[PDB]
Amino acid sequence: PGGVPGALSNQPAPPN
Amino acid sequence: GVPGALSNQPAPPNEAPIATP
Amino acid sequence: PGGVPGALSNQPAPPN
Amino acid sequence: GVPGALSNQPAPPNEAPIATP
Amino acid sequence: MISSLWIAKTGLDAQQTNMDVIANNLANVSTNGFKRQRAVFEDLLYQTIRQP
Amino acid sequence: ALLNIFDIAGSALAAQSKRLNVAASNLANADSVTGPDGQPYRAKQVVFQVDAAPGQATGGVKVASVIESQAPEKLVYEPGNPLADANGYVKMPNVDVVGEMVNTMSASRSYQANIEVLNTVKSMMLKTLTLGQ
Amino acid sequence: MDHAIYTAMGAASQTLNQQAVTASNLANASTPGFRAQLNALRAVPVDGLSLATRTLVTASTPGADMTPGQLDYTSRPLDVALQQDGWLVVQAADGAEGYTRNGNIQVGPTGQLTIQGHPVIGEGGPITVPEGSEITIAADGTISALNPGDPPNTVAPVGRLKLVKAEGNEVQRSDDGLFRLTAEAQAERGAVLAADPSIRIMSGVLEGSNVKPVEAMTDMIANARRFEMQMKVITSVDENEGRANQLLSM
Amino acid sequence: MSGVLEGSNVKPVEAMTDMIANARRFEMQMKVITSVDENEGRANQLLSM
Amino acid sequence: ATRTLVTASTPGADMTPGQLDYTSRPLDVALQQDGWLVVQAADGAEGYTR
Repeated sequence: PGGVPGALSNQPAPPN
Repeated sequence: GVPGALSNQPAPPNEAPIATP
Repeated sequence: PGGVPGALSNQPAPPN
Repeated sequence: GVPGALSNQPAPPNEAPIATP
Repeated sequence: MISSLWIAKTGLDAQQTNMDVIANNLANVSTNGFKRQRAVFEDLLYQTIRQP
Repeated sequence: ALLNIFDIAGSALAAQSKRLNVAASNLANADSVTGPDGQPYRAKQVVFQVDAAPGQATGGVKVASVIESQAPEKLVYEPGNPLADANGYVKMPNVDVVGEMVNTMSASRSYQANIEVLNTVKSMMLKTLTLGQ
Repeated sequence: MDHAIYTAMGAASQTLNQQAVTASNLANASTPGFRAQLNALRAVPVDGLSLATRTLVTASTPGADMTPGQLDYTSRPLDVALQQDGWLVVQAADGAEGYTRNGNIQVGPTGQLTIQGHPVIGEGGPITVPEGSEITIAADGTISALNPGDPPNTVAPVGRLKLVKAEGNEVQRSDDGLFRLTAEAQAERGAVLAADPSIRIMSGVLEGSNVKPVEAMTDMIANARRFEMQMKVITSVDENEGRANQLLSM
Repeated sequence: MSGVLEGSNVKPVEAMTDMIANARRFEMQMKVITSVDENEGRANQLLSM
Repeated sequence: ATRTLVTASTPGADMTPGQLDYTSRPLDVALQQDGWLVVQAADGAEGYTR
C-alpha cells in the first residue's frame, strides 16, 4: 500500500 | 529496459542497506 | 559524442 | 564566417594545452 | 575535510604533540637519570594530481 | 514537427534532473568515510549524449551511464581506522565542492530553460488548433 | 549556460588547490630537512573559433624551494647538516637511490645506518657500523667508530657518506618525499650521481624546514581574496542567465 | 599508578575543525534544497493549459 | 543509480589516554594504556571503565 510520505521514508533505517 | 518506457512487469523494490548482511 | 556535462569536462587536463 | 552565421563545415575541435610541445 | 581543513588540522595536532613533549621534558627536570625527549616529524605521502 | 519537441524537451528535463541528483548526492557525501562494502564513496558523474537514431543529427539528450571519477582518492593519515591500509592511509572522496555547486546551479538554469521551451511550444500548438477559426 | 561560470569555478577550485599546498607546507614547518613546495597559477587559453575570449587557470607546482634552511644545534654526533646545494643519498622505498637533507642518522641494533627508516648509502653501498659503537662523522663524511670498552686509540674510519651536488632545476620530489633526478638532468648526469669531494657537512647540527612564514601568510590572504572574487563573478553570471531564460516565453 | 587521576581525552582541535566543517556543509545542503524548491515551481506551472 | 544518501554513525570510541593530573589522594588510580578497571554494572552485569 503506502506509508509515511516525505522525510521519514526517504531516510535510511535499520533493517527490520 | 529503456528508462521512460512501458514494461509489463512491475519494477523491483529498491533497497538501501547500511550493512551488507 | 558526449561526456560529463559540467565540471569534469570544462577543466584543463593533461593529454592521453 | 562571421560569428553567429551558418557554415557548411563543422568548427575545428576545441583543445586547451597546459604546456605546448 | 576540504583537504585544507584536514592538512592544517594535522599541523595543529603535530604542534600540540611537540608542546606535550616539551612540557614533559620541562616537568621532569628534577628527576634522577632522566633522558630528554625530542620530537621528530615527517611529511606523509605526496599525491600527484597531474604529471609534468 | 512541433510534437517531437515534447520528446526532445522531456528528455532534456529528465537528463538535467539526473545530473542535479548526481551533484546533490556528491555534495551530501563529500565527507563519507565508507560505504556498505567498506569502499570509499567515489564521485559520480552522468554521461550526456544525443539520441537521434532514426537518421538525424539532433534528437535531444539522454544519459548513457553513470560513471565514477578516476581522479585520485584523497589519502588521509589515520592508523587507528579499521579501513586504513598497510601504510595507515584512509581513502576519502574526490568530490570537488565548488564544481558540484556550479553543477547544481547550471543544471537548475538549463532545466528552467527547457521548461520555458516546453511552455512556448505548448502555447504554439494550442494556437495552431484555431487555424482558420 | 554561459561558460563564463566554468572559468570562475576553475579559478575558485585551483585556489583551493593552492591553499591545500600552502597548508601542507605550513604543517611541515618543523619537519627536519624539509623542502617547501612552490605553487604558481598558470593560464591556459582555449584555442578555437572564433574570438579567443576564454583563458582558464590551473595550479601548478614548479619544483621546490632549495634555499638552505635553519640550523639547530643539537649536541649529537649523528645529526649532520649539509652545505648549501648538497644532498645526502639514501636507498629509496623501491630499492632505488634517492636524495634527502634530513641528517637525523639513526643506528639500529644490527648496526646499519638509517634515515627516516631508509638505509644510508655510502661509496660502498649501505653503511653497516660495528654493533653498539660510538660514531663520529667528519667534515667530508668520513665515519669513525669507537668500540666501547676499548681505548680511544682504537678509533678508525669505517665508511664515507655519499654527498652529491644538485640544484633545484635538476631534482623532482617523488611521491614519498624523496628527491630524484629529473629526466633531462638524469640523461646528462647519468643514472647515479657521483659523489662531489667538495661537499662539506657539519656534525652536531640539524637542518630545519625552509617554510617562509611571511610568504605563506601573504599567499593565504591573496587566495582568500581571489576565491571571493571568483564567487562574485559566479553569482553575477548565474543571475544573468536566470533572466536571460525569460526570452523563451510566449 | 596510585595518586593520579585520568581525565578525558577529548581533542579540542578535532572538535573545532569538525564543527566548522559541519556548519559549512549544512549551508551547502540548504543551498541545494533551495535550488530544488525553486526548480519545482516552474515544472508545476508547466501543467497549465 | 544516481541517489546516494548519507547517514551519521558512531564507530566506537577513542581510547587514546587522556591527561593525568596529580591529586595527592591514595585512592585515585590510573591505568596503563589499553587497560580497564572492572565494576559491577547497574543491571547486575560486568562493566569496564577508566
